[PDB]
Amino acid sequence: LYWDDLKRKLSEKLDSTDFTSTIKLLNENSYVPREAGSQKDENLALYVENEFREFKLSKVWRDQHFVKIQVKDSAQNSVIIVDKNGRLVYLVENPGGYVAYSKAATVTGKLVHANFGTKKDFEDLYTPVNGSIVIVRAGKITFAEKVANAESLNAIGVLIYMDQTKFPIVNAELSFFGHAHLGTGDPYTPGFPSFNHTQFPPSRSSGLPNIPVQTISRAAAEKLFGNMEGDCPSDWKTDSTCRMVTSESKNVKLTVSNVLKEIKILNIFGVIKGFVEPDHYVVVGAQRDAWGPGAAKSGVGTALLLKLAQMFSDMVLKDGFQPSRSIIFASWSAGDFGSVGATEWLEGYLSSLHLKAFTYINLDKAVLGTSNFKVSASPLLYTLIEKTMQNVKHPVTGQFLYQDSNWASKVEKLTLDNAAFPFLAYSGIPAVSFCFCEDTDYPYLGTTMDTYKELIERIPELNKVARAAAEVAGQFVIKLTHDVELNLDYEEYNSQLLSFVRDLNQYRADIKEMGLSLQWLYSARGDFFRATSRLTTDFGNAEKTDRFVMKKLNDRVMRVEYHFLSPYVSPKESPFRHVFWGSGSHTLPALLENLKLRKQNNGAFNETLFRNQLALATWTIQGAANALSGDVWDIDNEF
Amino acid sequence: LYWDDLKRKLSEKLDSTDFTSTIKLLNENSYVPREAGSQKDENLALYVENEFREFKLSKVWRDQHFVKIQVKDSAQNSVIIVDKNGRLVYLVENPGGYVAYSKAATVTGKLVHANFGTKKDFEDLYTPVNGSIVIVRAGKITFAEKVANAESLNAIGVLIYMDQTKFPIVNAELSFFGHAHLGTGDPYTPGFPSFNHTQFPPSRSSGLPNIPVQTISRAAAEKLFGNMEGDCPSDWKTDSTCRMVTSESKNVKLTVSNVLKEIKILNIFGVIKGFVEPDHYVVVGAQRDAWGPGAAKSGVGTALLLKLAQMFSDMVLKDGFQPSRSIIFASWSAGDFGSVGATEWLEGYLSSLHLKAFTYINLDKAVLGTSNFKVSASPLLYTLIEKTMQNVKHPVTGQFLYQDSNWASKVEKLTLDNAAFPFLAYSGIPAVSFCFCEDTDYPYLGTTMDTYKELIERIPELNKVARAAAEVAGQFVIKLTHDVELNLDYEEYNSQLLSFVRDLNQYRADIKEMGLSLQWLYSARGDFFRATSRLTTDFGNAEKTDRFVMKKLNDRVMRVEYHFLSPYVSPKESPFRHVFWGSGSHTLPALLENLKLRKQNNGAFNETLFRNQLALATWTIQGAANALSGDVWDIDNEF
Repeated sequence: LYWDDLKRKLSEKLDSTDFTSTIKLLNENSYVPREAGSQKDENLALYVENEFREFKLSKVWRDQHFVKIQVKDSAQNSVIIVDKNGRLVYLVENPGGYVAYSKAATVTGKLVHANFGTKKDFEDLYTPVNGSIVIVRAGKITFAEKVANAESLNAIGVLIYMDQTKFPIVNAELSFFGHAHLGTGDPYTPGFPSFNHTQFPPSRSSGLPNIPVQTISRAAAEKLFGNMEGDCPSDWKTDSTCRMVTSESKNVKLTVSNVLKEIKILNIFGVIKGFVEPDHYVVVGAQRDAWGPGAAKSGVGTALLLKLAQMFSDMVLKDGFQPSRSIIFASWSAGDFGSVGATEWLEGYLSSLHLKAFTYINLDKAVLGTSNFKVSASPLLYTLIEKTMQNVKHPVTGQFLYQDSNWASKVEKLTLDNAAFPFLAYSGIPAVSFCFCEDTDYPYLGTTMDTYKELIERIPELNKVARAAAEVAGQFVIKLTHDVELNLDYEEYNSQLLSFVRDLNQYRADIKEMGLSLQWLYSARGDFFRATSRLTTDFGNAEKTDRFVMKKLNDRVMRVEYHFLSPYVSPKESPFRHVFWGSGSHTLPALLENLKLRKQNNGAFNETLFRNQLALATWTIQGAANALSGDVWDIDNEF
Repeated sequence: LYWDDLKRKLSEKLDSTDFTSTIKLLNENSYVPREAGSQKDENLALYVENEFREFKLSKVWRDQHFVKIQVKDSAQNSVIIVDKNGRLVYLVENPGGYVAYSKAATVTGKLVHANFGTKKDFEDLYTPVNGSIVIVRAGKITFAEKVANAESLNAIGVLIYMDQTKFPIVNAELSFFGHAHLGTGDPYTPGFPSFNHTQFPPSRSSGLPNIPVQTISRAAAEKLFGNMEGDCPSDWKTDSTCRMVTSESKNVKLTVSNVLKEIKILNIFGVIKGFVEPDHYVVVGAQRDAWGPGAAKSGVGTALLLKLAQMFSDMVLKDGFQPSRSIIFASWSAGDFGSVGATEWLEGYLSSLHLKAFTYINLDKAVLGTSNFKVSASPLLYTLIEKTMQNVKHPVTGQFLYQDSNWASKVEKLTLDNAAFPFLAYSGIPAVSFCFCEDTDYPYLGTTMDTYKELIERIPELNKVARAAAEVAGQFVIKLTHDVELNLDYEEYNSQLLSFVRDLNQYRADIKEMGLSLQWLYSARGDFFRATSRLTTDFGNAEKTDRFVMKKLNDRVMRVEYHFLSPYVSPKESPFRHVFWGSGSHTLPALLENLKLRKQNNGAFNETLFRNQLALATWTIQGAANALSGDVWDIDNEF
């Protein structure tokens, strides 16, 4: 069949599927407080597992794991205003939720209020946090980062609350759940999978806070500010009520008693064998666990995952759809703690997954509104996102998703808090991640309010919306399989690489003060350009009939993304090796970021570090070239 | 054509090729003191380059490199006996040769004599070297190691001499050239290629001595012993004359003044495109540089490389030989400094070479005698070495190389001083390395006596011998190409892996005192066994006609070797990642080696280190499995 056929079919199938029902079903008390590694969790897990079997799809299995999660200890966590003694005031609050992996301790002192988790940026404010508890709004960044910065400035204890402007929740007595891990997955098995607790049981601090972090209810926040002299700025796009510092007369004490708890995570798979490259998959994932009922955080996703798996299998058996490459749906777990489920899976194929999975889609938080349509992905999927947004019509507006007034669409970078991030920044798998987002992030998200009710009360046509999301997700899959040529934009990296070279030339002056020639970099960038030009050529000259010559090419394409992972840094030390989207000194952006400091004439610039950064970042790119072909044995022997 | 045909052809071609002539030609003053990066060097380089062109073989190019080599400074290096003041006797000697990368310094003190470069083992002798110069025989290990150990015991300065028993050289006034780098290639570009000196110019100590090392003439050794009280043991399979310690009355002073010198290494390639898998090569290398005339150290090799390249090209054009996979001959340079030439090439494809080169043969020191036939390689080439030694007849004895009385032949491990070692321990390419060796190593080897004359004066039928070497090398190539199935013994690793598990079970007691379950290891070992069993099956069921299904399999085979390189250690830190043949704490052998210390009840055993060693070494193997198939997504979801 041809695209139109698959497009048309997939549509009518989408035209007759009740997503709202399943989003509800995944709310019955049978599996509501489906916390990570809970019974409910395990319940839905087996539900999905069976549904897959019922869907009559090919092989479907389970993925067991024992990771250390953190939970609220029998002892109550609390915030209390008190002086250099005598715990005055009422018990401000015994928080209902908590920030996982938070430092298990209790301390007291001054209480500064650094708008939006310091943002690392916001820390450049008047009042110093040098040895004092800090308050921050849940927003621009992740708790992990909020805390991280707080501690980088020598603070202690951090409280996170949902202000009224940012979080228009009627109830101010509401509490939410936190993370706090500056990473992805179990914080004790970095790069390599976990075992038992009995075996390999380190405690923590392996990229974990070391500073108590507690989520606080707006109501509680109110009271805190009540005992603060300072006055909240207008710079902060907020609204009245908050202060900046507690009234000298007295301070506050934070006491968090949480405990680690080894749980058994259960990832559930299920594939749809392909017909020509049966061993090249398209991983389609969806977080299945959640703190509250997480109808949004986890419902819609798993909802789509199921309904989406139900369709393709059907299309394959009844409609004649013959995916040239297999599809593999996966419902991760323990996701509220850093994709711990999906990550430790990846941790499992540390150097071969890219030889298997060529693209990772992600349905998490797919439906949260009806205004915008944010999209984050690897440039390799840029043209797919584009051409697809040109085929899918908004659920509310009768118009197409793609803004016809541009030629350059907006694509966002993947964040530390997205199951897709690990797939791309750690496993080297290109990954997309769409969202029918809103200018303001869903409020009930990390709280017990993520009910199917308050959701649909806030998004009436949730069915049509989810449908659209399930459509863009569907086309991605049909597209990434329908044809014999693996369609990934390995070109977009030429651009991505040139942009780097450019931004780097803005320091050609600094580069000159230092003996650096910066010539080897251009060579790589070029030695790589040719590589892509050949591939881009060989394809054209090859026939979509020589299963052999095509396979040899698609494999090269399939190498592109992975090979941009610094082969000079250990996963055990710095898991996000991707020079472009990773995190670490190996990061390409990190290079410039250090060089920028050169001008500051201070010591902030580590020259020896740069020297290497450049040196390796060069060979990384170079290698990416020699690996992406050049007909092997690249013969630019001159230079 | 069929094997017999190729075997028969290759033979008559070998029957009519004068190897002795070329071994001589590569001795004319046109290129005699062909030191690394010298003019002569560059002369022969262009000779080979052109010869290849003349051979009418396909593409042939050059490989430029700028590495830092160490040379003898204008100031004379010397050893002199002197009391707690001034030289009483005489300046023992002003050594004619030197040990490269040796610490540039000068010190004096006591002089102990630890037979055979301490061997690391021999250091467990009576007299302590705690702060004193040491003497050692050139033998069982490499200078690098000899020195390394000396310094690990806090010694200073090391003298290396060629005793009479081990080195039956008539002349005792003879001096030889050394190495001293505990690694491979330029000691400042570990894992990543080098540049200019102007750019990236660190000094050293990046895996280098830090202790002066000087080669000494037997004559000089005589004199040293002359001023020593101690008496040489019989344990030392040596002969009279040497002492153990200098006569208390006085000590010795070592002064080495060497300087670094950036040179331009020139690797010369040349391939023979294949007909079905044109992009899968069989790298055939041969060191081209040498200190002295190195007729043995470098002559025979390059001699073979050329003559051997001359044949296959001919066979392809005239005889109809259609190698299914391309062959690529390479004459490295700067090899006397740790394969600096070949290594920095590999350094260049840090994560893709294995996708290209599937086996590395090495012709260095191929002919050194006519008694034995030592052979070192990766178990993956075990059956090839075997079946071939069953086809090649000894040059002297009319009988076949293979000892018909056994079913298990002897294969040696690759040493830090063999260009083949890096290919296997760093790039993950299986590599063989034969030698028509002798019970005693060639004496003139590292000295100005490595002439084509003294060679042929010591090996009369050098032609026939070289021919044989050229034959086993030839068959390896024909064999690794002739057929469509990539013939590598990926099974032999099951054994190699079981042997580990076995040796490890001898400590099940220790493993028990520690909470360790050691169960995950067996799973890996097994999860891998199946992997091979499928591959070993899929092959049989596939037809040597489906270029596609075969290519998909051969590629899996081609992954086997590489995937045993710890993906948890950085090449920049520990270049030899191969868990089996590498060097480092990631090494499988290194694991047991630490565990053995457990019983010693002392602190010598680092428990935290072990815990990880095992933990990772497990996932390394595990991964090797998940990468070698299991039909992808290995479904041993239970456990």
